[PDB]
Amino acid sequence: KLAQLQVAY
Amino acid sequence: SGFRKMAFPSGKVEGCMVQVTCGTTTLNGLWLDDVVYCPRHVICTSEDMLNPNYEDLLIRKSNHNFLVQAGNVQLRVIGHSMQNCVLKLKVDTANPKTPKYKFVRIQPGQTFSVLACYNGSPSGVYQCAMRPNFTIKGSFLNGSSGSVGFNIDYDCVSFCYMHHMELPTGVHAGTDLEGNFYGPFVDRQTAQAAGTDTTITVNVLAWLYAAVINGDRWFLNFTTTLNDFNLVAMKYNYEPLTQDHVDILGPLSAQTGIAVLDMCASLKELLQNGMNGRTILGSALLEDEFTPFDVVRQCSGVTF
Amino acid sequence: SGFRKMAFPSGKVEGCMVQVTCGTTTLNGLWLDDVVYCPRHVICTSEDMLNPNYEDLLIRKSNHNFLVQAGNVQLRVIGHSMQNCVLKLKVDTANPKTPKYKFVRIQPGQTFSVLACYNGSPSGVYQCAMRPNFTIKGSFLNGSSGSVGFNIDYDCVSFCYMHHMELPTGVHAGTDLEGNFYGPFVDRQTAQAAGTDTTITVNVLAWLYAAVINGDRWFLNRFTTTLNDFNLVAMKYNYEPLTQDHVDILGPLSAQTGIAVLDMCASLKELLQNGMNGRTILGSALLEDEFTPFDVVRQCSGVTFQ
Repeated sequence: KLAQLQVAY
Repeated sequence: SGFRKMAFPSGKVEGCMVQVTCGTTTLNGLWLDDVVYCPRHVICTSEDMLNPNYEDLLIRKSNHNFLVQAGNVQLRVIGHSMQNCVLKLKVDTANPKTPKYKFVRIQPGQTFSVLACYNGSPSGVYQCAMRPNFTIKGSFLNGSSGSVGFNIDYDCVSFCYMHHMELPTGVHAGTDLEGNFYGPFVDRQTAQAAGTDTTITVNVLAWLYAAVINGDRWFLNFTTTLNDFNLVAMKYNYEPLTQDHVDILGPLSAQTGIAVLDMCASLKELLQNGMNGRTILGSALLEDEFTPFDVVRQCSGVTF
Repeated sequence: SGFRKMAFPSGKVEGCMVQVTCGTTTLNGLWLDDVVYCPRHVICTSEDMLNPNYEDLLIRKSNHNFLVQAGNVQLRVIGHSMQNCVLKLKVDTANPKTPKYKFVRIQPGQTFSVLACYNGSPSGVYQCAMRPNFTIKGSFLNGSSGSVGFNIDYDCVSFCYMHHMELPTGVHAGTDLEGNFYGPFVDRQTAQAAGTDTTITVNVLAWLYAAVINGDRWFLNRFTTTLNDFNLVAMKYNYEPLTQDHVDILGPLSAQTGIAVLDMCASLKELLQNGMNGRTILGSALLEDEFTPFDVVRQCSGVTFQ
């Protein structure tokens, strides 16, 4: 549903 | 003999991948000479992602906040700026494995190899196309941000893609290496939609020529005009074929002695009457992620 | 998310590829430490190939009958030996780009990356399965011999394949890096033929699981089958028999999705008996069998709740 900016944590 | 979806050899690009970290936020960067390029959303926390003020968030950062690792080795950041949706982090060491390279903005329907990276470490490599709707159909998990798409043009690495985001439909969006987005997409975690997709007609024609080069002839037959072909092409949601498309399918046409318009007639029938439990080059669909030069590289055994 | 045929990064292997020339034959070698490994058919003339006595042919050769090039630099050959069907060329310099590596033998149904090479230089990298009949469906042209198949685990390269030849049906045959052929093949010029191929069932099921994780459900049904009832359909359509080891290795994908393995088996039976009817699965109109369960989890990276 929402765009994901594909950083890790 | 045989035909595979073939990626470029990746070793030149593997020596350039590094891990960029801001606080707890981590992604990948591209170490070329004494600059590390990476997506700007490395400066975001999970709660900044809705509509970040990049300009403000950066003013708040110092060189010492950006932790850069190339394998085990630590790289001192000595300078920082933002160009569109990329950070450029000046570091104190030039990458001694910088290949000859350029930055190119590629056209929809062009292919490239993706080196998927996690924690600054290459994990996988696969061939991709810039779809007409400016998205790619990738395989990317969280942490893949900063992974790059590239071509090898003779002796020179052509960087054409840095990975930023996954859209809701599961397709992928990113920038050229000058931080500009392919398509109308922004680096915000918002409800963004892809536009109407289309089959890359010139690629499908290039693949049928590969099938003929490899001794597959069953779909050759009738001869059509350019305008009659395109009436059919767009009912099937194919890109209209231009006279420049016909021009660049010239080498393949000459080599096979099949006139481009005779191959358009072949395609027209396949679109209308289907593949009827047949296959072409191991596939029971019409493949659109082989460009003309892609077919020549694999079929003639071009090395780098 | 998304799902692609994904090769391992080829860098660690590229740094080991050399060109070996003996007489009028050129192919690829693999340069690890002070040895170059290549197919031993490099020492043979056309006449020799018809009935090669490799022991007798190799003792007749001098170190200088072998021209080894690492890009622009000739490697000096200081010794030659033979292990099964691979030629080990001892060279005066150790490859300073030799990665951490092991030689492994893979089983039918397992996958690896191929770095297709000519004149010691890389053309490209793709993913393959060892077929049940011990052939690979590669993309290989004249001069590809010595090209290797590999998997990468952390920093360690597992070399599992060296390319030797092409069979009449256009499929490919080769050895491990200890030089034993996969399958009943010999490196002499006699009539040889691939056996009956079968589809790798466990891999097609691994692939159906990947389709569901990536959003696809059209091909699911409320039915289920016994291992025995499925294998009667498996045989009809020339699939490998499914075994409890296969059902065990799918268990993690089964858990992640909540689709029991004999349920997915019921999906595959209907898919075999009806076809897809103009519909696609993960961008393919065929049932895909060159993704192992391992390969699905590498890209799907699911959690298993306990």
